[PDB]
Amino acid sequence: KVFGRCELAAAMKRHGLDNYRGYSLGNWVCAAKFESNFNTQATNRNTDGSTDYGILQINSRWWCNDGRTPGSRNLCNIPCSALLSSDITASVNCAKKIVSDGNGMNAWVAWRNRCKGTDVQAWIRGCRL
Ligand SMILES: [Cl-]
Ligand SMILES: [Cl-]
Ligand SMILES: [Cl-]
Ligand SMILES: [Cl-]
Ligand code: NA
Ligand code: NA
Repeated sequence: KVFGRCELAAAMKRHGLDNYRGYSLGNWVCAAKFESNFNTQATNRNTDGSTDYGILQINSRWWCNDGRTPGSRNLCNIPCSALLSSDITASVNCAKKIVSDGNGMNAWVAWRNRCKGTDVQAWIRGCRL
């Protein structure tokens, strides 16, 4: 599914991401835009052989099992394919574990390079939430 901007913000809000660990909703919308262009079916291979899945590009090196990332972990305890669903629950619940792992949203390179230090509230401007 390709979400609209405000549609995704509302879904993320209902799943408890607004100010989760102190990250306002616009941070999560901005990260999703630059990680996946709001497309739940986004996949992207990494140089080390791991793959990133779904709207928040969660990587199989640590967080999910795809059966083809040798020597990896599965700390969200889910198949990576679950992260491609039009239902974002699994992506959001796994993201809550990632953002709590000590580095906050710096775990998402695109967030650090494209969202951090910008006016992220613009990403939710106009939305009925
Ligand atoms: Cl947009
Ligand atoms: Cl914030
Ligand atoms: Cl959903
Ligand atoms: Cl933090
Ligand atoms: Na915001
Ligand atoms: Na894995």
